[PDB]
Amino acid sequence: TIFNDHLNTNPKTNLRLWVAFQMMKGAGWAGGVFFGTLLLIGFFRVVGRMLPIQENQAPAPNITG
Amino acid sequence: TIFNDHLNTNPKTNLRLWVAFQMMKGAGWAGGVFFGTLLLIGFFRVVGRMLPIQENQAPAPNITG
Amino acid sequence: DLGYTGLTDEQAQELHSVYMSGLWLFSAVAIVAHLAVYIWRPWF
Amino acid sequence: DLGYTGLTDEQAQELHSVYMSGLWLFSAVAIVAHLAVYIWRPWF
Amino acid sequence: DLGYTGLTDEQAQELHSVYMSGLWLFSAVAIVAHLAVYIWRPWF
Amino acid sequence: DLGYTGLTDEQAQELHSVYMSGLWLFSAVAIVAHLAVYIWRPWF
Amino acid sequence: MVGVTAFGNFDLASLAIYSFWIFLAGLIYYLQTENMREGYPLENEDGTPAANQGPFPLPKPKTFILPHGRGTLTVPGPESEDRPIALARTAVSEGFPHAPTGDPMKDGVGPASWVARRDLPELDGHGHNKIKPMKAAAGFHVSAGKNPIGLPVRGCDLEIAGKVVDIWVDIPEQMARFLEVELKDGSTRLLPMQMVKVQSNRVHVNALSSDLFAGIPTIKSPTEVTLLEEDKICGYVAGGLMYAAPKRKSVVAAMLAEYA
Amino acid sequence: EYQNIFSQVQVRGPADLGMTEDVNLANRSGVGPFSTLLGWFGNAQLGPIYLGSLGVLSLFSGLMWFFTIGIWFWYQAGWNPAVFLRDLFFFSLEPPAPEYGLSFAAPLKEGGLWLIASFFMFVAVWSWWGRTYLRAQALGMGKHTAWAFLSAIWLWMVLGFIRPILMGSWSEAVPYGIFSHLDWTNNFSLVHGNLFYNPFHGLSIAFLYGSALLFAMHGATILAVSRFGGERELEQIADRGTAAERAALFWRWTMGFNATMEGIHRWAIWMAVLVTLTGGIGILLSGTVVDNWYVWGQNHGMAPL
Amino acid sequence: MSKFYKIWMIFDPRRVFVAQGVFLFLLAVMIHLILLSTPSYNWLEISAAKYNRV
Amino acid sequence: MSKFYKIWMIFDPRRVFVAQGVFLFLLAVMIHLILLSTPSYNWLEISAAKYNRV
Amino acid sequence: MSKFYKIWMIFDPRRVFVAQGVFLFLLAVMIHLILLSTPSYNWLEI
Amino acid sequence: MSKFYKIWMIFDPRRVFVAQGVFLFLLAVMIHLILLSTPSYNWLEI
Amino acid sequence: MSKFYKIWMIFDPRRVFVAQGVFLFLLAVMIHLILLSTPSYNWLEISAAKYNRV
Amino acid sequence: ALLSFERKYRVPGGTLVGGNLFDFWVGPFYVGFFGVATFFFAALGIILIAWSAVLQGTWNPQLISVYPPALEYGLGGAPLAKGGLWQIITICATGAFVSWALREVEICRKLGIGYHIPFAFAFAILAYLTLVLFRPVMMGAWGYAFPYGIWTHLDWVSNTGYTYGNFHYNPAHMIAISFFFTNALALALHGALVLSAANPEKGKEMRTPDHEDTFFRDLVGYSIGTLGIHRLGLLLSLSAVFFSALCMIITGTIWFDQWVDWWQWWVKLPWWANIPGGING
Ligand SMILES: CCCCCCCCCCCCCCCCCC(=O)OC[C@H](COP(=O)([O-])OCC(O)COP(=O)([O-])OC[C@@H](COC(=O)CCCCCCCCCCCCCCCCC)OC(=O)CCCCCCCCCCCCCCCCC)OC(=O)CCCCCCCCCCCCCCCCC
Ligand code: BCL
Ligand SMILES: COC(C)(C)C/C=C/C(C)=C/C=C/C(C)=C/C=C/C(C)=C/C=C/C=C(C)/C=C/C=C(\C)CC/C=C(\C)CCC=C(C)C
Ligand SMILES: COC(C)(C)C/C=C/C(C)=C/C=C/C(C)=C/C=C/C(C)=C/C=C/C=C(C)/C=C/C=C(\C)CC/C=C(\C)CCC=C(C)C
Ligand SMILES: COC(C)(C)C/C=C/C(C)=C/C=C/C(C)=C/C=C/C(C)=C/C=C/C=C(C)/C=C/C=C(\C)CC/C=C(\C)CCC=C(C)C
Ligand SMILES: COC(C)(C)C/C=C/C(C)=C/C=C/C(C)=C/C=C/C(C)=C/C=C/C=C(C)/C=C/C=C(\C)CC/C=C(\C)CCC=C(C)C
Ligand SMILES: COC(C)(C)C/C=C/C(C)=C/C=C/C(C)=C/C=C/C(C)=C/C=C\C=C(C)\C=C\C=C(/C)CC/C=C(\C)CCC=C(C)C
Ligand SMILES: [Fe+2]
Repeated sequence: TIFNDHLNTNPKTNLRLWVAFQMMKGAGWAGGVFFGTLLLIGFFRVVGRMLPIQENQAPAPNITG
Repeated sequence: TIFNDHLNTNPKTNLRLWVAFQMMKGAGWAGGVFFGTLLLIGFFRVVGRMLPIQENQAPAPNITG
Repeated sequence: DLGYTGLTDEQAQELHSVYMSGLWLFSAVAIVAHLAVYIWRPWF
Repeated sequence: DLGYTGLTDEQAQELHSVYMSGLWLFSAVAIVAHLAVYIWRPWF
Repeated sequence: DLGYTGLTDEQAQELHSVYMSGLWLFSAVAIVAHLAVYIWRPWF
Repeated sequence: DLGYTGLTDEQAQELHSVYMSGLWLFSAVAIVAHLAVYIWRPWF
Repeated sequence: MVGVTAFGNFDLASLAIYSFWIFLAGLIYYLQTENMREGYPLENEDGTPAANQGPFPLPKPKTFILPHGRGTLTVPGPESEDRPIALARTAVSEGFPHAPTGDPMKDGVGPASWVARRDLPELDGHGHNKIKPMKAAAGFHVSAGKNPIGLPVRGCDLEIAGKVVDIWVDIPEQMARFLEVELKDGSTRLLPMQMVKVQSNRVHVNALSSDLFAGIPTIKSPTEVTLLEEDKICGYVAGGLMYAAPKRKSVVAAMLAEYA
Repeated sequence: EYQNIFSQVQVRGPADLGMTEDVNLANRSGVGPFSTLLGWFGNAQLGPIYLGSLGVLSLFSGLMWFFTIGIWFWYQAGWNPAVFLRDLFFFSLEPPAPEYGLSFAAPLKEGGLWLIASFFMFVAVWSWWGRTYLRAQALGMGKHTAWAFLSAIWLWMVLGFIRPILMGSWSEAVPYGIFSHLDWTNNFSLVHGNLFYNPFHGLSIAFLYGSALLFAMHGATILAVSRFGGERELEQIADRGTAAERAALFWRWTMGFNATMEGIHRWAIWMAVLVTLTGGIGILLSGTVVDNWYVWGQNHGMAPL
Repeated sequence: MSKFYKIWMIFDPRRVFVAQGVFLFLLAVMIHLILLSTPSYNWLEISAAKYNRV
Repeated sequence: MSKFYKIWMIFDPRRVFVAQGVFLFLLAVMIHLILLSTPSYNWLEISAAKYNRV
Repeated sequence: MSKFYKIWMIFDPRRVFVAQGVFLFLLAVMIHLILLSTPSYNWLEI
Repeated sequence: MSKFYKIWMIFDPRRVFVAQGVFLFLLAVMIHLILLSTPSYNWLEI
Repeated sequence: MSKFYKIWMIFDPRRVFVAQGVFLFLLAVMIHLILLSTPSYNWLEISAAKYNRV
Repeated sequence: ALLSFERKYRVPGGTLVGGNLFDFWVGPFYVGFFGVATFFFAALGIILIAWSAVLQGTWNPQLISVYPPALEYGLGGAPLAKGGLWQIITICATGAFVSWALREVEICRKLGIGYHIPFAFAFAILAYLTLVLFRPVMMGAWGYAFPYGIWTHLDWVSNTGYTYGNFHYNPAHMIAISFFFTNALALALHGALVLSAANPEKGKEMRTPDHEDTFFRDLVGYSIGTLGIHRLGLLLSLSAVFFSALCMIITGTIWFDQWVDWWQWWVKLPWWANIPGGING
């Protein structure tokens, strides 16, 4: 790195940003998983919208009461 | 800093966290302002709740239509 | 001195202090959010 | 070659590249959120 | 002397003391919460 | 004297004594709880 | 016989179901007992027998009479591994990793491990050797797919460490087993086929890099391969996946390492 | 990564005529062609097949069974090739009606042909079982294949022979036809209450699911350790290698217990045999002892009422 | 009763203590759920009736 | 009770602390879900009945 | 488009990044307010 | 409570911080679902 | 009856004691659940009727 | 504790997340980060099923049932007592299965073997998600998923099958059933062949793979080989599960009628649709 304008910050704040970064690695991975799951559910919901399920429509398989 | 376990990351990611940090300084200040404003409004709303404004209640000062 | 991770006393104190500063910052933001929600609509 | 800031060509390219990586990450998160909202409830 | 983990007597006492301090802190917070809930709405 | 785990007589007695102290402490807390519940609402 | 009960609701349906529960318990016991013929008794991490042996006792020994006058294998029996393991324990308590003391791949520990089998080739049904180079086999020829003979061999670091000379095939089984890959040292090494990706112009080896091709354990005799040295070659090639991870030019690995 | 699902280069040479102990080679045919298509997955060589006394018996009986059903199908289409083409899955060779009971007095056209075809099928299947036993015996091998086949034959016999005799009617065997035998299955379930509440039906389903489970597990394990020569299993039983150890350690660290190169096949054979064993028992009890399985389940703590 | 201590020359303490902890927690959960299942001794419903909650 | 500390000459602190954290979080989630399931002590529904959200 | 990078030989990164953070937060709060104002897309309902 | 800091002579910070981030995000998403499930405190109705 | 002790030259104490503990706990749970199932000897219901908790 | 040969394999590394935070064993079990996660999820799910037993009112293990929300709740949440416990248990089960697959990846990876096993488990996970997540979401309500009961999810199977008449006439269904039956047949034959080679006529020498090929070529005339049989087993099982997921994803979504009505198209094809005679016409 030739920028040499960020290197002037004190070592304590370097540590600070290091661990802010550790936590955003961890839970950015977790967020990617959760929101990819929602996008998958959304794809299936759209496919369900475009199909004529919504006109001829099945009875309940199980009682639930 | 004696930790010496964060210093092993490459300089490019040090730059990365440096500017992630710049942006969270800026807009953490902005968030503090916005949410302090909401807490002030909430304090006034609570004081309004506990007072008997809600029983004897003023007519509209201006027409608005 | 167990030293499973290899850190010393001063390193441990420094890391724990910066952790706790971050933890209390997170806690303060959480308390502000909780008060905002409580004022907006109480759950008790 | 104006250098009001004082940066050189290589420094400029490096900083701009890391900026743009951050910008496209932000944009990708925004696109995911927008698709989620659009699927949940369209505005068109 | 029985030894399975590698720790000595003094290390064991130190670790157990700091554990128990944490345990009683956790217990105190739990008791405060339980009293708050009990006063708010008893279950007996 | 078997020697399946590798402990000696004195180690066995020491470990069993501290176990039994813990066991009787657990039992005492259980008896206090049981008396409290019985007084509050008997099951006999 | 529809619906008469011996007692309560107990009929042939109930008798059959309970008999099956008992039979299933017995069968599960028998199956686990048969599966306790390798690796037992259990042992501490320091080699001494554990206080654990399990709810299931060891079975009575049975004898396999090996073919071609190889002898007899009787199991369960006394198992030692007839080789030294270069590992040092990390903790005093149990259930923790043992770190390698020297070079891990090459003392042969971890994913690079191997087992002291018989230093003899395995034989086919008729007594000949089972695995054999193309030149030593009579009538065999590459029959479909991209013939790998004559192609360069590229390692995981995007260098070419040698190039393919011959194929070792498995005679009764009629399938290719090793690539004889020859370096510009001039000596030849053996490559398991399931560790090599044969492409149109190039034989890719994800496991190893160029500098590790020379270290592959060579073969005692130049037309045959024994079981011991098959373990030895396979274990090193496979342990290359973890122990040559740094030297590897993978986009996703560099991605994650730069982030990490 | 090479996944070892398909061979990437093939080789071939002289055909393998096979081992020659206690086998009469006058009956073994000549090796057939090599298939490049089959070679991408397994062996490419076809043949030689052994043709013995039981082989001819089984071939004759099975060919006549298939031919009898086919001739009835042709009659049932009015001898029209187009109708035969279009209704191939709808034709059926149906057993005698209930009023004949077990008697062989049913006319040719409501079940005499069914009886003839069933006799041919009986002879064919039992001849094939004997042939399995003798082919195992000739090479000095164990008879495990014969006993697993015997389990399958037990279910087949219960379905077609033993249960009709117990119920005193040929009308309760299975018709020869694709959709017709599927409807026989569905109507068997409907008549006796849910077979879902037959406990041996549930056990049979458990062991079929377990077969799919165990055999995906085992195929995946062997393909994962095939980099150490894991697919050569008889030799790993003979002289344990690192493939066997790595497989055992994977399953031990995953679920707390493992098997042996030898013993996983005992698991496999028993898992597959129990399917038809419990199925035969359940079908035999179905109708003979219980004729409403849902009520039985209510009586046995299985259904809510 | 005096020499029951020799059980520890039979059993490894680590395994026994893990098993004992698991067993005790499972038993306590068992008994609490059994109490919660019965209309009486389901302390929740009983209190909800006492203080006229529901 | 004084020498309970010798448990740490039996058990490795790392494994014990991981197990304890998992156990405590699981128990807390258990109890919160049990409270949420009952019509009373489901603090959500109770506060919605207090403030007329239904 | 390729040589937009030289914007950083014009502007000091520190100041630009502070301004950009403030701007982005303010814009997000703005839009969440426009959505909150309309009877639909006001999620804070119920 | 004063010497809780020695936990970091037991645990490597990197691993602990990754695990803690994952845990906190998962817990927040959990609680959002709990709020979303009840007819009141569900903001996705509108 | 005097030399029953020779059973321990037949059986390993560890395995026998584990099996015995499992067996005894399972039998006790068996009998307690059988008692709870019958309307009488279900001590819970009997107490509830005695003090009129319903 | 350890198998006779296990110690030379217990090395650090080969794990996706968490370095050596959880890179240790508990008995034989390897823990890891995803082992911690899967233990949490499995424990919570089993507990919540027990709490369902308490709320429902039975302690009979064969009568405990956790029903999904009814149809009127749509795809939203339900009260814990009437459909929310099912949703939490479903999330716990999905998390447990996925963590189990990732833990298997970590173990495969410490041992230096291929990832065929977590591959194949992902197929079962996707079939479960088809039944529980994809189809009910595509179809409008959580009430189309099955309850968590030993004998009550069989009721779900029966009702769903008979909504479309005889479900035997689903074609992807027939393909899946043929794959399942072929898989069981192949498993029996393979186990028998290997056992008979390793355990020959009684006291004579152990057999060779050549004997296995000879036996099976004598039997039917084409041996597939050891590698072939293991490939065929993995592929038969995976194809069966894939076609199950397909036959259920298309049901009630693009097909709404009796399935024999689907089979009706071949009969009505132009060059035989009008001929008299036969079963049809
Ligand atoms: C004392 C107190 C009283 C107590 C009473 C209660 C007892 C409780 C027992 C609990 C269970 C214990 C464990 C049982 C499993 C043990 C397996 C074992 O030990 O394997 C060793 C042995 C291993 O052989 P190997 O060492 O590999 O061979 C090496 C040699 O060199 C080469 O040897 P080889 O090649 O020559 O192989 C020969 C041998 C080896 O077999 C194999 O290779 C393995 C094949 C596995 C598949 C076998 C199943 C085939 C099913 C046949 C027909 C099924 C329908 C039957 C009708 C259903 C029942 C109504 O073949 C067989 O043994 C199978 C013969 C099958 C005939 C079945 C006839 C009808 C049932 C009659 C019962 C007696 C059966 C024979 C018993 C004696 C056997 C010597 O394999 C066996 O002996 C198989 C055992 C067969 C057991 C019976 C099979 C049917 C079971 C029915 C269950 C029904 C439950 C009730 C429900 C309904 C009730 C109304
Ligand atoms: C509405 C329909 C009913 C129902 C009605 C029945 C009936 C009726 C029966 C089954 C049976 C079975 N069902 Mg059920 N079944 C239902 C729902 C299910 C469901 C599900 C998820 O819904 C599943 C997974 C199953 C699964 C199963 C299997 C476990 C079992 C068959 C074992 C087998 O392989 O037989 C197939 C294997 C054979 C038939 C053996 C054949 C052996 C012979 C030797 C083969 C000879 C071949 C011949 C000569 C041809 C040669 C060809 C040439 C060589 C090419 N059913 C519902 C409740 N099911 C059977 C059983 O055992 O039940 C207890 C049975 O009879
Ligand atoms: C079903 O049951 C329900 C869910 C309904 C109820 C159950 C609830 C459960 C049981 C509640 C469980 C709660 C858990 C236990 C709460 C734990 C919270 C943890 C402890 C929070 C810790 C946070 C730590 C913070 C994020 C640490 C931050 C460390 C810093 C990032 C390091 C650097 C700090 C420097 C940069 C200086 C600070 C300034 C910055 C920008 C952070
Ligand atoms: C009333 O009018 C309404 C509101 C209704 C409509 C009006 C809308 C207005 C007009 C829209 C205006 C939109 C403006 C123009 C959009 C501008 C957006 C800006 C340009 C987005 C730029 C974002 C830059 C990103 C955040 C840059 C990030 C740089 C990083 C922080 C530097 C390091 C990168 C790292 C941290 C990320 C990747 C590497 C790691 C370690 C994760
Ligand atoms: C369905 O059943 C229901 C739910 C109704 C009833 C269920 C009942 C069940 C049985 C309840 C079970 C309760 C359990 C038994 C309660 C156990 C509580 C205790 C054992 C938990 C202990 C907590 C203590 C924790 C908070 C420790 C905290 C200490 C940390 C802050 C740091 C200390 C760690 C080390 C020692 C410090 C650094 C070491 C240096 C010296 C190197
Ligand atoms: C349906 O069934 C129902 C529920 C109705 C009825 C069920 C009935 C069943 C049968 C009830 C079963 C009850 C069981 C048998 C009760 C067993 C109780 C005893 C055995 C549990 C033991 C408790 C003792 C524990 C608390 C030990 C605590 C000691 C620790 C604090 C530390 C001590 C550990 C070592 C020795 C200390 C350090 C060692 C040094 C020397 C290195
Ligand atoms: C153009 O093509 C031609 C005409 C040349 C040939 C083509 C023929 C095609 C159309 C053949 C079609 C065959 C059908 C489709 C095969 C279907 C078979 C069905 C699926 C079999 C399913 C179940 C049958 C099993 C259960 C039968 C079991 C019966 C055994 C237990 C033997 C029964 C024992 C009998 C009753 C004993 C009677 C003894 C004598 C005295 C009558
Ligand atoms: Fe195999």
